[PDB]
This record gives sequence, structure tokens and C-alpha cells, in this order.
Amino acid sequence: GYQAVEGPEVESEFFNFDALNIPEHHPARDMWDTFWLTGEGFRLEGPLGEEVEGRLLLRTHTSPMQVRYMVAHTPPFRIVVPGRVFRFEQTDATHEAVFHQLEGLVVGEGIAMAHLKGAIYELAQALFGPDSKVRFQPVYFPFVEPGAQFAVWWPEGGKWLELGGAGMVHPKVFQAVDAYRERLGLPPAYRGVTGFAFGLGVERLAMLRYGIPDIRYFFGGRLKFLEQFKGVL
Amino acid sequence: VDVSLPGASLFSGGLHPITLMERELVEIFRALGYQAVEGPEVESEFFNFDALNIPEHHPARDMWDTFWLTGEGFRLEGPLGEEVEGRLLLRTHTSPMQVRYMVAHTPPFRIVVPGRVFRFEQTDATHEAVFHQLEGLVVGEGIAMAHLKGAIYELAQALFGPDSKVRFQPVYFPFVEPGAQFAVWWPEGGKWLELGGAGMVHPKVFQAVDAYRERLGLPPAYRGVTGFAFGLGVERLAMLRYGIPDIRYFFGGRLKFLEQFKGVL
Amino acid sequence: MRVPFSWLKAYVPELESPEVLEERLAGLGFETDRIERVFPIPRGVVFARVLEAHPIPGTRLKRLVLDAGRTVEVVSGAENARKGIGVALALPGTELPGLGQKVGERVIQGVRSFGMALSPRELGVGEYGGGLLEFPEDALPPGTPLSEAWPEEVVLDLEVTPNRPDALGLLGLARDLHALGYALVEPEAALKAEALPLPFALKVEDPEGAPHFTLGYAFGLRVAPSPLWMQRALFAAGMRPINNVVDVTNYVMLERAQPMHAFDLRFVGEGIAVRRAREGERLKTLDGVERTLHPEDLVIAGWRGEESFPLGLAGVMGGAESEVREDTEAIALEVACFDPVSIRKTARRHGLRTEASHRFERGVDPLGQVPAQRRALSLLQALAGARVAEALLEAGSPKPPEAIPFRPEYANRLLGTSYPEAEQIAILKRLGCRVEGEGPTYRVTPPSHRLDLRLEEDLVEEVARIQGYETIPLALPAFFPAPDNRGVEAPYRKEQRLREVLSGLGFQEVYTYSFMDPEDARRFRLDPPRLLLLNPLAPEKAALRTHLFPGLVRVLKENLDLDRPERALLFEVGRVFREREETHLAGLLFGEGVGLPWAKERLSGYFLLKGYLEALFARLGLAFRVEAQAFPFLHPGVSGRVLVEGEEVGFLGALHPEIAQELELPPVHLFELRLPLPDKPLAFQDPSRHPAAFRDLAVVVPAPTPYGEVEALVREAAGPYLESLALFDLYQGPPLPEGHKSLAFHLRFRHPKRTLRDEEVEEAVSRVAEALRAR
Ligand SMILES: N[C@@H](Cc1ccccc1)C(=O)O
Ligand SMILES: N[C@@H](Cc1ccccc1)C(=O)O
Ligand SMILES: [Mg+2]
Repeated sequence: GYQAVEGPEVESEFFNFDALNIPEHHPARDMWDTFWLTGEGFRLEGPLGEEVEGRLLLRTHTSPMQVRYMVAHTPPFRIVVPGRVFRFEQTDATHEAVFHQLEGLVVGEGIAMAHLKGAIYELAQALFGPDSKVRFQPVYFPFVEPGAQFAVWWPEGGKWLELGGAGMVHPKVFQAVDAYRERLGLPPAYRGVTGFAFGLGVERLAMLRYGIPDIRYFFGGRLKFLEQFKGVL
Repeated sequence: VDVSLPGASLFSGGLHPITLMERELVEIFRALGYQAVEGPEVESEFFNFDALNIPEHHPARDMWDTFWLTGEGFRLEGPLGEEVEGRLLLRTHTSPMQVRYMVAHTPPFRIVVPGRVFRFEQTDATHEAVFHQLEGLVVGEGIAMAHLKGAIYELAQALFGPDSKVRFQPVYFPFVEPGAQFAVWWPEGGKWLELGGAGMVHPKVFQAVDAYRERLGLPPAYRGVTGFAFGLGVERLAMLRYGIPDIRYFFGGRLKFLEQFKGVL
Repeated sequence: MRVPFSWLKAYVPELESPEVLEERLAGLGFETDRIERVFPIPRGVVFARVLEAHPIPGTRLKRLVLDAGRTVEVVSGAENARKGIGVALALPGTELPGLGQKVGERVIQGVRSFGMALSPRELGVGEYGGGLLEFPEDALPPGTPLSEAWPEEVVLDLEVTPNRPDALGLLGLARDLHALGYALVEPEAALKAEALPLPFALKVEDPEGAPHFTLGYAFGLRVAPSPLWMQRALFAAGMRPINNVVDVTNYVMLERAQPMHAFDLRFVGEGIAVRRAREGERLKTLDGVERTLHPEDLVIAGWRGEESFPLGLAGVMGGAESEVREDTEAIALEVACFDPVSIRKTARRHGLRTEASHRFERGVDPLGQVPAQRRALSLLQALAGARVAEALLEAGSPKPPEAIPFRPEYANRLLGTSYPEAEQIAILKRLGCRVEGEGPTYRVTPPSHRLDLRLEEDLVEEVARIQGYETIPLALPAFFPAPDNRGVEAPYRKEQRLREVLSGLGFQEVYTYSFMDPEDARRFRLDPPRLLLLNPLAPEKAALRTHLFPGLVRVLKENLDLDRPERALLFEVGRVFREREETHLAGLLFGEGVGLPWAKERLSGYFLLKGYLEALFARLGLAFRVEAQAFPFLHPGVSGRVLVEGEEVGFLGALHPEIAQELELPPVHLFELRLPLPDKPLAFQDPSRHPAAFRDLAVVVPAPTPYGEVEALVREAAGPYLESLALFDLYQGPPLPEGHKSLAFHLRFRHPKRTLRDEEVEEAVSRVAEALRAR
């Protein structure tokens, strides 16, 4: 029951950092190497077509969409957000500056962690298994508490794969949302509701799945490579 | 060069409206976790009638005008690849699949079964002998009618609405008690559409399943579980949806017709 | 952060083993990136004490006389080498990590060296190698193999998230394991302090940067090498022992996440002043680097009369001068809490990242200063036999944390679990929280060293990790989604169906970087990028693609250079950036074209690309057509704008040759559109059974005139019964006006309800011919 929706590759420092509990001068902002932009006459659209402000940059992850969606909608719901993200990093055999992530968010009264757990578990089964399983370890994220990182059991290759992070949507995120909504004239919708969200690296999985060895291969427009996946379905 | 000129005559394909409708309906139920699976067009009187509480010489068998078959060397396969017996015929509805699936699997589950069915009838503007249905079955401990109700309700919303709604009236079917017929609210055209029948899987059906399973060596799996199933006419809906006027139109291989649905998606 | 099993075990005695530990930590929120064994010391190396150190005349070497059980000599070049210290002596026959060559008895310079004393680098306990390991002269009975007092160790390379600054201290972690049910052993700081007054003063001129500041006073110090166990732990922690006093400040900094520095009183003068630096102030830092200060830099200075001089860089690194050496007998101890942001700024402002800087940036326990001072002074009294004053110099009274409201029921509600209230409290309490209240909502005040604990939720994450994330059950939610979420998928879905059709039509999909080389704005005749990077990956990816096709073409090239594909047809959907972010779709064709491989002819070029384009729309149920249009990047004559269902979006054409050649490339064909494509909701329409009216017809018009207008007119005049309208042929033509052309137009007509009476056919036919060239 998850519905797919996309966001903008060029975002505002507000949606990318501020909205999600990410501080300016503290250690958190320092986990994402961002690309800052410049230029005039560029119009960035907010969740309701309004014009928004903030230093421009390249979405560092797909989480900002979490916000735009909530500001623009009403719980309960289940969404999933694919999208290309950008990080300032040196491109090697397993690291890129340009790649894709898949964000997931499910908000509604009653949501708990067990739901997230089942969510991910179903995903595992769907990918490998039913002889596969899931691993959930606590980890830290400014926009979720509890926060966690999850690995998946690959019966074939026999190893644990760290897939992505997830957790229970942070209260200050919900706060942010409602606050911006009212500033936009809308009534608050996220008081008294719960939610979990997750995000995973796509390239990694694609590589493990379709058996690719170099992550650089994806943005390397070589045909001999691309064609290899002609009949994948 | 004159660019406004026509390019190389390349073939632009299309899909049959039933396929489109089928697809659409399927994508809908898929979002509720239903999985699509098909059955055989040629069935055994056992799966078509007997398995579902349908008697031989009583008024029930008399609600489906069946096509009986004949011929030898034809091998009909049972749910487990075994050979089964019974007078051959053309599936009169997709319900038989309900059984084959249960015999072959374990609850809990949600399935949906598209498929072409056959009924001996005179072909007119709104009646065919060959058409399609979409069966739905959800078995598991705890299942109740409210689930069916929500199921159908979600379907309505998915098709029209959220300004649309559902109507559930009691009706009689040998393989479900309670039995019911359901209509859907079409906000646009403003009328009630009788869509299909549904109900809580009948106990004797579950009984049948387990009985055949054991006869096949398998342990019983449907004792202490509940379930609901439903089935709806596809052509009707496709006609209302894509705005077609003659049901005969579907099996009438006319191109001018078929192409009309080229870009439907 | 390095984590030496044995050291941590000193607070958590009941640890089962490094592996079990790796387990336990993973669960508390700490992932181990590596595990290592570390102090293998062959039987050959033993403890020896330097009775005498005689220099060899004419050389920069010394002959050391050692007590290693029996007396013995070695020759050393190490500067720190001198009488009165204990040293690591590898006897002849010993196999060392570094040298594959066994240790022996070599004659060095008139003297036969029996083995050799070792540097940390040589023994393999550290990286140093620029001097001998120095030990308390009396650490062991001369000769005893070192391994006897220096056992191998196991170190865990841990990952401490920024939300757990208290974990930059081994004692912080111990506290967590304790929460799991392990026994915790806090180190007791025994101290015999004296009444006397502190011979210096403290003045905090910048309280914003130094919220909390303390000073300790120790004198009558016997500065000497640190005891083995300490050297061992420090070395294992990846830190290098200097002397007992300095070593102590480090040990404690690693114990509790509290950095501290000892300043030789010799250089303090009248007192310590915590203040910002005066423009251009100079300071030779500890690392022997001479530096100049910026006025934002907080600093620890002293003063003599009317003299104020910098002593160390507040919370980052101390001055080289004030540092503690052998001849020091009294010092002042810096133990404070600095403002993270200033440290962050100042720290990165110069090329530095120290253990101290790191901790202060992540945050220090606002109230850990004093207990930390007691801990350090106690250690000093013990290891340097320090005399310590009972009083401290304090500056700034910080506030304690507040109670956090906590509902056990809510906790469970949130996790989807069913833990009994008591179990929860017990946990929080084991974590050092105070819990008041009778229920159902409680008053929970966290320990000050815990900065990540502010909300009720933070509190829940705790019960969770301590109970174990694996103890949370599995479930699935069920609900009818708010109505405004209904249609949502459409856009995405639309884009994908399209994506799919293409691949099925014959296009290879491609993925291109969203970056752009500002230079290509020229290379390809197009306007400049509106968005630029402030930290580009490279000057050739300093802008944001405004167009898709440039990248495609570019790909074409590089493909040709790697593998030589005869033809190529592909597309790519991506986001381009102009005044607004936009979803674009472009496709490129090149090569011989299609047809029989063996047989001569092919059919390709522009009209091929169009062929496909038209079929695509045929498949999407959209009306598309093209009209010549001048495009800076497209060869003219072979240029044209694109009209999807009655709209203008994108273009199509042959790549302008000037560019074709500016690049080692031959002829290519393009097109780039804007998405989403508009859509025509189908209006079904009954086709009639009554046979159509067929016609043969041709038009003669100027060679310049576009097919368009032609079809347009003919079509607009055909009448309401025109079923079909096609073009089966045309040629310039000898038999007609030099500047005109012929047009083979096949025509069809039909009437729904009845058959078409010829009266209306050859009639409406004129309706056209009339206004046909009547125009
Ligand atoms: N997109 C996040 C992953 C994540 C999503 C949601 C919750 C927690 C983690 C990241 O950049 O790492
Ligand atoms: N396929 C059934 C419809 C139905 C299915 C399931 C339950 C009830 C009714 C029919 O022939 O009418
Ligand atoms: Mg926490």
C-alpha cells in the first residue's frame, strides 16, 4: 500500500536540513557533504507551489520530501520516494557523488516500531528468502528517535547487508511541518499521530542484485554495459 | 528539407480493452496485497460444481448454462499436476480456481483470479457467451465480513470517488453464507452499478478442499480459518469505464475499435 | 575511538570477551569497524635498567651499561637514552616485528652491543620510533621478560555517533554495559589535600566561550616516566606516553570524555586569563608549530604585571613552552567546558583536530569538571607524589538538567511492545536517571553527562536499546488512507509507463550526470547555466545541465572511442535546471539505420527518428507534428520545433554540423522535450458499418511550401465526413512548373448512420479544390 512520489533535486537548506532536526553549526550538519549552489532568477517551488527561501543546494538525501509531503497532505498514509541525491565525495569503485536513494514514510495514529520492523521484514522476504531475515541495530539520526540501521540476510551469498536507516519520526520534525503549514494558512494535522520512515541506498542493492562490481558503471554511459540488462524483465 | 513530412511508416501497437481493464483492476487489488493467478478454461465438473456446494439435480446447478465437452486423450491437470476425473466442461465462472488454489496452498493469503469464462447464452448487445470475470479470495483466521466490505469499498474509491460508495444486499450462492450482491456508486453518471457477488466462504467448500487434500496425502489446512471471496463481471465495468456501448464489440476483432484504446495508458 | 578490552574491563570486570563485547556494543548503538590483537612480545625482550650512559668520543652515540640480571652493554643513538631509566632490551636472538633480521650481538664502535634497547616503533607497541621507551627504573626485577608485565591486548575500533559524547570516555561506555546488567566499577579518587592558598589567580574575560572553568593546584612534583600499565593502556589507545604527569591528563581524558591540560607554574606569572586573542598574537604550539592568532580564537593566557601572553589554545592544544617537563615541580590544572562552536571555528580555522578539540566540539559534561579534577589530582598524588591544595579556582555556575515527563504506557504504544512498567524504570534508573512520581506519567531527570536525553522519545529509545531492538515484535498496519492522498501516484506512474514504452519501441535508456561544463554552453550553441556550484567537483562539472542532449551526444562520442557501434538509438529522462527545475526527455539516433544487413540499402536519417517519434505518440494516443524552427544548436533546414497534441514543447532535428565536427563526430539526430506530456482523455466513438468513399487526388504547389499547411488546408476543407487522409507519393517532377511539386493523397469518407451518396462526395471534393489553390 505504499504510493510513489518524487521531489526536486534542487532543494532549500530549509527542507534539506532545518525541517529535519539538522542544526547549522553542530556535528549533525557535518554528516552530509553538501553541494552549495548560486545563481539568480531560479524559482524554487514549495509544497504548495509557493516560492520558498533558503540557501540553495543539491538534495543530500530524499528525506526533505518527507516534509514537503506532510505539509501538503493529511495522515494516515504510506509513501515511498525514489530519487537521485548528491554528496560531495571522491568517486571510487563503491562510492559516488551522484546516486539514488529510496525514502519511505508511513504516518498515522497508532504507528509503532513493530510496523517498521514488519515493513522491512516484508521487504527482505520480497527480495530473498523466505529463508532471509532482518537485523535492526540502534543508530543516530537527527530526524528520528528511536533511530536504527538495518541489515538484511542474504541466504545465497551468505552475508549480512547493511541496507539503510530508519526510525520513528522525530517530534521536532512533526512540529516543523505543522508550523510551516499554519504559516501557509493550513490547520495542524500531525499533532497526536505517529510515524516511521526509512531510506536505503539503491545502487548498492542493484549491484548485489544484478551482480555488478563497479558503482561507477551506472553513470558510465557505456552500451556494452547497459544492454546487458535488456531482458531483465 | 521539408520536416513537416511524414516519417517512416512504423507500426504502432495497442492493447485490448479487456487487458487494460484487467490490468487496472489487478493493479488495484495488488495495492491491497492481492496476488494474481490464473486457472484453466477447461475444467472438471468436480471443480466447477461439486467442490463449491453446487448439487447435480437441484435448482442451483440450474443457474449456470454450461457447455459440456467430449473427446479423448485430453489430459486435465489437477492442482498438483495429478490427473483428475469428471465430466469435462468450460469453466462457468472463475470460482473453481478458489479450490485449486486452496488445495495447493496454506492460509493466510489474498488472491485474485482473472480469467475468461463460458456460458451457453444468446449473444446480444449486453450479453455474451464468452466473457471474463475477476475472482477474489482472502482466507485466514479472523477474516470477517467487514473485511470484505472494506475490500470492496477500497475498490470503489480506487475506481471513482472518493465521492463514490458501496451497496451490499443479501443474495444467494451455494459456496458462501452469508451471500451478497454489491453495487457501486458512480458519482459521474449518477447511478448504482451492480458489480458482482461475494460472501463468506461456505463451510462445505472448506470441507471439500481438506478432503481432497488428504486424498492427495496433504494435511488439513482450512479447519479453524475464515474467508471471503467475490467475483465481478469485467466487460460490464470496462464498458462503463472506457465508455463502450456494445459488449459484442470486444470479441469482434475490428481494428477501428481496438485502436481506439491505443494510448489508454 | 580505540577501545582496549583490558582497560574497559577495569570498569566492567565481568566482560565475557571481545567478541561478546562487540555484540553487546552493536546492540547499544556502537558499531565496531575492526578488532585487533596488539602486544606480542617474544621471550627475547626483557626489562633492563640503565645504570650508566657513556658517550662514544667522536660519535653521536652512547654506550649504555645495563642491569638485565647480569650486567651488559649496548650502544644507542637515541637522545632520550640516559642513566636512571628502565628500558626495553631485546637480547641477541630475539625476533622483532619490524626487522626481519634477527637481533644479535654486533660490534658497533669499539664496543660490542649485546642486543638493543627499543623504541615503541621497534617493539611494535607504537608508531614513534624516535627514541627509547622509558620506564620507571624500578618497574620490574631486571631481566624479567617484558611480556610478563606487558601482555598482548585486544582493541576495538568503535564508532561513536555525535549524539553520544559521553561515549568518548571508556567510563561512559562502562555505564552503558552496566545498564545491560553488568557490574560497574567506578575508579575511586583517594586524595590527601592540604589547606594552603593557590599562588595564582584566575580571570575569565570571555565567559561566553568558557561557560565553566576550573583550576587545580599541585606542587612538589617528581616528574618521571609513567608506570607500565598506564603506558600500556595509553599506547593501546593509540596515544603516546611522555611522562607520568602529562600521561595522567590523557588517561583521564580517555576515561571520562574530559580533556585537561597541566601548565608549568613557572610560566603562569600572576595568574591565568581565559580571553580572546589580540590580533596577530603569536604562539608556538605544542607540536612545535609557530602560529599567529585570530581575535575570535579563545586562548588560555597568563600575565606578569602588565604583561599578557598566550599559554595555550583553549580546548584545542597547549603552548609548547608551558608544557610539563622533568624539571617541573608545580603546575595549575585546566579542566573546563568550552563553547563548542568557537572551538569548532577556531579548530578548523588552523589545521587542527586533536583529541581535545574533538571532544569539546561534540560536547563535554557541563558538570564533569570538578569530579574530573579530583580524579586527576588523586592520580597525580599517587604517580607523581604531588602535594595538592584542597581548594580550586572556579568560574561559572552551570545549571543542572530538568526533569523529562515519561509515560511507560506511551513507550510501549510507540514501540509496539509490552514491557512492564517496573522493567522500564529499573532500566532508566540503571542509566543514572532520577525517577520521581507515582505513575502513570513520571518525572525523569537525566544525569548531566547525558546530553542526547531531552525529550520523552529520547527516553523511549533508551528502554528500547537496553531491552534490545530484537525484542520488538513484527507487525503490519491497516487503515483507510486520508482522502487527499488518493491519486498521488499518477505522475510517477505516468513517467514510468512512458519510460517503458520507449524501451519497448527500441530505445536504450541512459543515465547522465546532472552536472555541466560551463564551457559547453559555448561548444553547443546554447544560453549559459543559471545555477552554478560553489564547490564544484571539477571545473567541467561546475554548472547544472540546462539541456539533456549535450550529455547524450557526449556519450555517443566516448562510446565510439571505446567500442565502435555502427548505429545507435537511445534516450534519457532527467531533470534540467533553468528558471525552474524541469523534467526533460531527449533521444538521439545515429548510424546506418535499419534495413537488411546484407542487402544494400538502409533507411535512416531524420525521417527515421521522426518515424519512431510518430509511432510513439500513436501509442500514447497523442497528436504530434513538426514545424520548421530555427535552433542555434540544430543544423537549419533540418531544424524543427515539436508540437505534441496541439502544443509546442521541445524540438527535433539533425545536429548542426559545425558542432558535429567541432567533435570527432559524424552526423547525429536529436530531439528533447519537456514532461509531463499533456494527455487527451479518450472519447470513444462508434465506427460505422457503411463502406467508405475512396479517392485519388494530387496537389501541385511551390517547392518551398511545407507539407504542413498543405495537409492542413486539404484537411480543413475535406468536410465533416473525411475518414482518412494519407500521402502515398510526391516528387518534384519534370512534367510540371520548375518551382512546384506533386502530392499523392489517398482519401476516404464515411457516414455513421448511412452510406454516403455520391452527390455529397464529388461535391465536398470541390469544396476543397476550390479554396485549395483559390488560396
Ligand atoms: N536518507 C537517510 C536514511 C534514513 C531515512 C529515514 C530515517 C533514517 C535514515 C540518510 O541520508 O541516511
Ligand atoms: N463467480 C461468481 C460470483 C461470486 C464469487 C464469489 C462469491 C460470490 C459470488 C458467479 O458466477 O456469479
Ligand atoms: Mg537517545
